[PDB]
Amino acid sequence: VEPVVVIDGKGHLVGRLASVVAKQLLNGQKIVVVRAEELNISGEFFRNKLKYHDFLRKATAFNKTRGPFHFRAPSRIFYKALRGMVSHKTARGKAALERLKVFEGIPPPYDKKKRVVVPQALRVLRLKPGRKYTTLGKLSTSVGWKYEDVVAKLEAKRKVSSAEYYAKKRAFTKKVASANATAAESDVAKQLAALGY
Amino acid sequence: MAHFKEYQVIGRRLPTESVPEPKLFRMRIFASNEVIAKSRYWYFLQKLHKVKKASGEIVSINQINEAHPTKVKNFGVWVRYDSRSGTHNMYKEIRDVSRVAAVETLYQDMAARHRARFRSIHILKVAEIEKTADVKRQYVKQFLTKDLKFPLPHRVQKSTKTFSYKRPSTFY
Amino acid sequence: TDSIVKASNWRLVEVGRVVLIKKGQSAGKLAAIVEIIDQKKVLIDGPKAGVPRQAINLGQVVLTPLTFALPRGARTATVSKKWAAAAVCEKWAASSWAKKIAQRERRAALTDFERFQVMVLRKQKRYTVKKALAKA
Amino acid sequence: MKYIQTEQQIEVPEGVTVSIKSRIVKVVGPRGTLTKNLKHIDVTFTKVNNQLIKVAVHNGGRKHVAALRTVKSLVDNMITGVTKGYKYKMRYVYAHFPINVNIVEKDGAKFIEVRNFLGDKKIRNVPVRDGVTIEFSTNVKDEIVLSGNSVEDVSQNAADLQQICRVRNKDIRKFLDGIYVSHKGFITEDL
RNA sequence: GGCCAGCAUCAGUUUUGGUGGCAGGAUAAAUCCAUAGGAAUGUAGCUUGCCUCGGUAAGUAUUAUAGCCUGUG
RNA sequence: AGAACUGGCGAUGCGGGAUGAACCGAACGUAGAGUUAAGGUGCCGGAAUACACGCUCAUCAGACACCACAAAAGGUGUUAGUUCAUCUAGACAGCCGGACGGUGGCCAUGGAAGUCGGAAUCCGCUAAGGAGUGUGUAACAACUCACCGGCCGAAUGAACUA
RNA sequence: GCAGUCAAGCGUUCAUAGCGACAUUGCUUUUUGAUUCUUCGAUGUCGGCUCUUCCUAUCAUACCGAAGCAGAAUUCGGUAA
RNA sequence: UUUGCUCCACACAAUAUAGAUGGAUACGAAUAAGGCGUCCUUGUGGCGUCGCUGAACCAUAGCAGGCUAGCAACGGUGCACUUGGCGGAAAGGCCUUGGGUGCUUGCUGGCGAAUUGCAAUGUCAUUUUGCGUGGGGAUAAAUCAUUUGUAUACGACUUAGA
Ligand SMILES: [K+]
Ligand SMILES: [Mg+2]
Ligand SMILES: [Mg+2]
Ligand SMILES: [Mg+2]
Ligand SMILES: [Mg+2]
Ligand SMILES: [Mg+2]
Ligand SMILES: [Mg+2]
Ligand SMILES: [Mg+2]
Ligand SMILES: [Mg+2]
Ligand SMILES: [Mg+2]
Ligand SMILES: [Mg+2]
Ligand SMILES: [Mg+2]
Ligand SMILES: [Mg+2]
Repeated sequence: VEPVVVIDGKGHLVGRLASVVAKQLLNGQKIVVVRAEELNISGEFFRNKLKYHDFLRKATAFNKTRGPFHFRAPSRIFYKALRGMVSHKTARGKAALERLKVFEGIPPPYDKKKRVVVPQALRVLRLKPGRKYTTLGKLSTSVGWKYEDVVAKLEAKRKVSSAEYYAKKRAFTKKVASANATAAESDVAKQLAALGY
Repeated sequence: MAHFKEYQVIGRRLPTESVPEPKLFRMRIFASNEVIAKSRYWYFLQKLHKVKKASGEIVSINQINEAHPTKVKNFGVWVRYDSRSGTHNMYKEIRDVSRVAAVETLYQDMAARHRARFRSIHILKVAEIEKTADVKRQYVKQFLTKDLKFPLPHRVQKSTKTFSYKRPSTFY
Repeated sequence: TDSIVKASNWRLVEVGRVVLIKKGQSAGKLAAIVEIIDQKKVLIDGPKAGVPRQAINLGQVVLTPLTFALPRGARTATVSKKWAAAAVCEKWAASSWAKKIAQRERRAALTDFERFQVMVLRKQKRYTVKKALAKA
Repeated sequence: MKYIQTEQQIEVPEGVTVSIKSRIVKVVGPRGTLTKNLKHIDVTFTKVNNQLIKVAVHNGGRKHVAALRTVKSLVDNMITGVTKGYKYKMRYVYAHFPINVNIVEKDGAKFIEVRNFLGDKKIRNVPVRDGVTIEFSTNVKDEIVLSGNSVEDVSQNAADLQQICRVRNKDIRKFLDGIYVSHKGFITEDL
């Protein structure tokens, strides 16, 4: 319904999230994924590290620069899942993948925009409690991503700024809800209530 | 093989000049329809007596409805089933409101825990345990304590829409 | 100097718990847990709303905060009597939950002319509210 | 089986206050304050009468109800560590070479220094965990005592001291040298 | 006259809804009503022992100041 | 590698089994509409991140016949069962007390005392104790267990099945 | 060719430190067979030299567990190419 | 540079569109827990309340939205200016000040619309580029050729030369 849908990837079950995003992309919706480092994979961290090492040992024998590239960043791991689920060798798949942006953290353009979640991909809703899971930032750091610390620092800064913004917004919302509390027994408000508003 | 109904099936071992009015054997068959009910009747009568469908006849078939479909009962169920390596007898207990629901739960449970398909299971007996403290399985007994209450932690509501705007909660 | 432990007040599956059918033939009516069959299955009765006495999967229902006193295994007449005595229907109709359900049904039942009137009245109330917010 | 409900009791003595937010437990007593994060277990705490906490697992499996009793034991250990404390007594064992155990500082970090273990020229340094107090017990020969509120830290410091003195390339049934936990009890006597 | 369409009434094929009257079964089983008999995951009452409000625990007691089960109609 | 009956491929496209002569489904003029087969319905990918009961967590998980492999033997992993036992006249586990006398039982042995062996499996005191479950000595001794008790108080043990 | 399972025995005593009969289950395709599906309008047919890479059923080196590991030496085994 | 280059505004032309058709509407964390409000003794505190989806919220009436007259209130909103601040992860945005100006459907009137003929996206968006009219601004390099040998098969590289 929006021109751009911004998904907060935190705790979003990378494969299920990639399925949702791939279908949206192919249907024609622009998707921006933020906080890719906070994405989750089901299974133990050691399981997923071993899986990525099995991925890492695959490479073109006669020239490793031709073989499958092993992107270490969480955003690029998510992008790998999503690309594997898009028909990326066609022009249609290329257009779909151009309709997508993935980020670690929440960069400036999208830090002041609304973020959504995908309930059918959310870890807390999908995984049975007690099941172990991996965090993409930790997996990526373990397999060679160099910027977990920088992203964490920038995220702490962004969260300070956003908490200040939200304190201001909550104050204003209290003001508005109070001014709406009065004029709730007025004739116009009672007609609105009769009509369902 | 589907949602079950219980049928009484009565068959005859067809009369001749020597034996008029044969001995009218009856069975309670859990089947999803009457064709299967009669098939199972003939299967078990051929396991029991020298008769077959061609040498007998189905005297009657009648669905038996639960006499009290809206009271919770504890059923003891005796079954005989074939595993991959042998045949075994088993006793289980199922809490439900009807024999058909108990038997459906039993077939699901045998499939789930022993990989015993329908063809591999014989329902030896289904009987309501009238007296609690004759319930001998803890997974049923735990539901017979006084003033039984329990929460349903970690509620997961299904979204009608792809995206949500709220970071939902699992409270209940 | 006292020990503080957060309560985490769950709604309990229990005899007398009032539930709201969310899908099925009833799909929006109130019933009462008559008793518990299994961890996922209960026997319920909705005699006032018209819900038949039935074994239902707990996934087909949502527990409400409403509870009344009901003996375990009570038949339909007893459930109706205790329901009327505890006044469950009005205690639920007074809840914000039921009022939100009713509000969404009313909004669905609005006509085009009524939606026009809704916009006009929203604009009038908005004028007054914005003026109050600027004065404050 | 998925037991409907399983619960354990946590007796709280008088001078102890137990503050439990979601699964962060804070136990306070005469000796200090211990804290534990149990967000990995999915249990439910409830205060009964200010002297009893109930910890419960609902619809829990075998492993879940086992870890329920583990949680009960961990909170009990916190309360015991803030009321009575914990002390692990270790003995130095050596056939020929006297093990020289001392307390030293390195950048202000309070290492336990072990020299001359089995004649070695290497110096084994084991850091002292915060909250763990190291005292050498006169009137007992070659005895080091590790005391503290948290059994986890005291026992792990004792185990680190024990493992730093493992014999390599020898029959350890013969070369029994080492620093071994000989006693594990409480600080306050006869409590 | 030609090209592209819209609507209505039909025809052939078909897809998807709303609603009405009947038949059968244990002339559904139930619920419900009446009646009789029971016990418990034992309601009222009573007794015994506790004590922080005032409740509790153990007995007894089969409907009472809750109910339920079974049979029959 | 060679026979029997049938059906196929060859000689045959089409939907499915990713892929493939033979498998599944179905055999084919050119089109339109509807319904299906086998196979599928997270995304690639048309089609329910459908509904329901369970089982499984794998530091090599598993994931649809032909078919692209795995076995014997094992596991207080976990689940469900079978059978036999113990148990408020007090069970299992745990801690503690006893664990004797005839008697160095008979035979041998260089020595052999419950314990390198063969044979006999007794009796009394008994709440209970094997002519001995193990450690130990050259033999002793000395510890230890069967066995019975003290404490606790409601369930518990064994062998099997899959 | 390599590896298991059982455990009568060897190991002064002691089945399983290290071995292990009578049996029995497998794996591998660096043996040799068996077959004749591809190639007879032609895939250059031994070995060595050179050079790269891969496997692990590990000889050494790293860290370890076990021993009929006192030390030394050695043996069995684990993660390991 | 046969009057070049660039920036702003305006007009006219082309040029296409991975696809606007009211608004991408900003805490963070947890989920066996939270949000909000309030209170105090400011906490892992007390009390109240909410969720059970955004089915929301905001916006939304007027020739695709004309021209006018009032009432009420000093609100809302567009615009060009203007004040100060914050924002570097890709900041390129967020907030804020004062005056001006337009609209206001908060309320009450007056006039207009037709014939696009019973529908036909019935053209209202933004992407580049070019040209013309005004106004502001700037006034170089690179390569070849020669040369060097820290380089070199040739290219390339590294040097020098008013
Ligand atoms: K040839
Ligand atoms: Mg690198
Ligand atoms: Mg027609
Ligand atoms: Mg031919
Ligand atoms: Mg064919
Ligand atoms: Mg295949
Ligand atoms: Mg699809
Ligand atoms: Mg097996
Ligand atoms: Mg001896
Ligand atoms: Mg050639
Ligand atoms: Mg060649
Ligand atoms: Mg190896
Ligand atoms: Mg050595």
